[PDB]
Amino acid sequence: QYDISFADVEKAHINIRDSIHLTPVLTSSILNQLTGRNLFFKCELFQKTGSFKIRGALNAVRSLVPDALERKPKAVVTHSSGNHGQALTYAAKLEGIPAYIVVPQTAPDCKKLAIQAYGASIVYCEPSDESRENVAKRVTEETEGIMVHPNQEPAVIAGQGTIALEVLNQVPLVDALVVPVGGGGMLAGIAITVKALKPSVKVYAAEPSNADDCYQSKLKGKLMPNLYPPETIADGVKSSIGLNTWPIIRDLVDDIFTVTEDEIKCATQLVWERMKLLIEPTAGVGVAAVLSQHFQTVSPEVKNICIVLSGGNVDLTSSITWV
Amino acid sequence: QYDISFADVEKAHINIRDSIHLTPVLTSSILNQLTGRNLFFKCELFQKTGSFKIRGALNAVRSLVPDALERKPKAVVTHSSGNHGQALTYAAKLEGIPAYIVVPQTAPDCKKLAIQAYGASIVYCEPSDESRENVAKRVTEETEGIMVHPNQEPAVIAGQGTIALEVLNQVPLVDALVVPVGGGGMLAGIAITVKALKPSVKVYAAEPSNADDCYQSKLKGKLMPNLYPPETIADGVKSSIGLNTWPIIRDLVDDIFTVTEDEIKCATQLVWERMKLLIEPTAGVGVAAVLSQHFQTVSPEVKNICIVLSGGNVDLTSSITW
Ligand SMILES: *Cc1c(COP(=O)(O)O)cnc(C)c1O
Ligand SMILES: *Cc1c(COP(=O)(O)O)cnc(C)c1O
Ligand SMILES: CS(=O)(=O)Cc1nc2ccccc2[nH]1
Ligand SMILES: CS(=O)(=O)Cc1nc2ccccc2[nH]1
Ligand SMILES: [Ca+2]
Ligand SMILES: [Ca+2]
Ligand SMILES: [Ca+2]
Ligand SMILES: [Cl-]
Ligand SMILES: [Mg+2]
Ligand code: NA
Repeated sequence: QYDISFADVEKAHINIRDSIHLTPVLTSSILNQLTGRNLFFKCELFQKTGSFKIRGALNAVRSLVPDALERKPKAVVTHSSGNHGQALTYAAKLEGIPAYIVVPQTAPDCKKLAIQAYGASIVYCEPSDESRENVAKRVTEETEGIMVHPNQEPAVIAGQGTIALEVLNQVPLVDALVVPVGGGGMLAGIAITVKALKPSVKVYAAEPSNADDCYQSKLKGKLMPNLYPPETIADGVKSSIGLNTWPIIRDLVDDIFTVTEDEIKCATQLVWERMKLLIEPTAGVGVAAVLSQHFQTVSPEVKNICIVLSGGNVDLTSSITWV
Repeated sequence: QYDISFADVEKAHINIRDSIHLTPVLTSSILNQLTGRNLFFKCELFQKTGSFKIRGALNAVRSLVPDALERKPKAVVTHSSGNHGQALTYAAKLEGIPAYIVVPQTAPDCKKLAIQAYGASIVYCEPSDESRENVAKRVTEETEGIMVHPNQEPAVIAGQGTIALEVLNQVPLVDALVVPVGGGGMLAGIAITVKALKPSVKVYAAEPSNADDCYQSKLKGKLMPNLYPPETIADGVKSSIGLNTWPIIRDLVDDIFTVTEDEIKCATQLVWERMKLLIEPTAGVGVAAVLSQHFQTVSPEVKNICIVLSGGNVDLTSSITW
């Protein structure tokens, strides 16, 4: 049916469990006091590499093949330099294979240094897609490597779904999961998992209003990517949903809540100040959603809500500016 | 025998457990790797009010009596707008009584707004220690209220001990606790509890080398308070140890580790960036201790080490300085 099944998610859990953390679910009286709800916070900001993306990246390194004629990847390649590049590099290090990140000439110095700092090799391209594509294909082919897309690769979607296996096991009375959405790898893997195991539990997406392709796609009933690169402080969710995650999100996600930049900022600061968790602002999206006016339409029967705090990779010096 | 015993800590536990958080114990591969030990972080930064001080404060509010006919305090009165006053204010809220904070008339608007934010009621005094004391005495008497010393009050020391009761359950094979020390209510409470329940477990104190009265006192065998008010980023451990906590510390604490300002700052930043926990610098004291050269020489048999991350009340904006 879909590009992954619950079986694939369990295969992914089996494949990655020896190398990830079973991150805690934390609670807060203060957030429970404010929102009306009984909240549970799945702390992927404490995951290895600082975000959940190690789940899909390690599943892809451990299950994908480079070629018909070679079962073992000899390198990994991606155009994504943030949380996905960091996680894919850590996964490749664990398996003893090199990682290459394809980076435009125009990337900021800090971005080049930091990819270097996380242990990958940089391969330069022109800021064009013809170039970026030529370059990554050439690298993938010459290194006998796997190209691992941050959100549309089935093995990555399946890995990110393992978050929901842990949540359901850790919070047996959970009523809904709230998941920030960018490309929808995490949303789709979670939705497959929850709807296969306990479809009475709601799956809600949380998205910046400034980057609201998932909401507009669910509204229209077809995939409507952002027409222009979005501007948002939620840097980790600027990708649009894509062809492999959209059908899952269309059919298996219950609702989508959009939040403004101010709402993301206020929720992020609230978590820092009152929960003492260094989430990145992208992980404040789901918190904003549950605090938002529209979330008041969620039935009072939906009491036990687990919000995924998806990452903690924040640049500290320069992130006090908006607070 | 001391101003408390373990019996007092068990009473405190029963008195407070329904209203405080049983805070989690978290771990970190990178910090294991930097220290060569199995570290366990007792996350009192997640406690109600953002520090462990609600344990001692609530125990005091539910134990101490006013100088009045009725047994129950009808208010709480404090000098503190920090972790102590915040804790006492919340304890007062739980008991449905006002909390008053005595404030010199010349406080900045910023401080006053901040105080009112956590719900204390300001009573003004003149800016001298004379007037502060006299106004606090008057208010406490007129309101049939109580005051609570931040580290020498026996009910406070007993409530702080409950930290260790939890740690010993959450980390059964723990070999040592590392505890930041200022006035030493936390350290003494913990030391009573550990030495009663599992005395082979080490109790180690950590303090800034800029405020090293605990280290000097243990070296000399006598209480040697700081000669002048210390300068340290570790704001919450500027107090010296006092007459009630000193004999417990003298007898039941195994060793004291001092750490420089730079070690405190680097430890605090390491916990922010690698553990994503927003500790205050005072809570980075204990981390800095376990990272320090002196600690590296501690016997390898002392493997499982529980560090108390004692608070998370840090001004986010001010962090720019360091
Ligand atoms: C990637 C990322 C997301 C979004 O995941 P998608 O699968 O792209 O929807 C959310 N939060 C953080 C911290 C991320 O790094
Ligand atoms: C009060 C405090 C301490 C020290 O406690 P004492 O009992 O005064 O030694 C340590 N850390 C934090 C965060 C504090 O608030
Ligand atoms: C992922 S972590 O935070 O680095 C380690 C951890 N995982 C936990 C799960 C439950 C309780 C405490 C836990 N400490
Ligand atoms: C405010 S708190 O103390 O972090 C709530 C809490 N306490 C826990 C203990 C164990 C696991 C998760 C936990 N969440
Ligand atoms: Ca290939
Ligand atoms: Ca979007
Ligand atoms: Ca000291
Ligand atoms: Cl006081
Ligand atoms: Mg497809
Ligand atoms: Na918490």
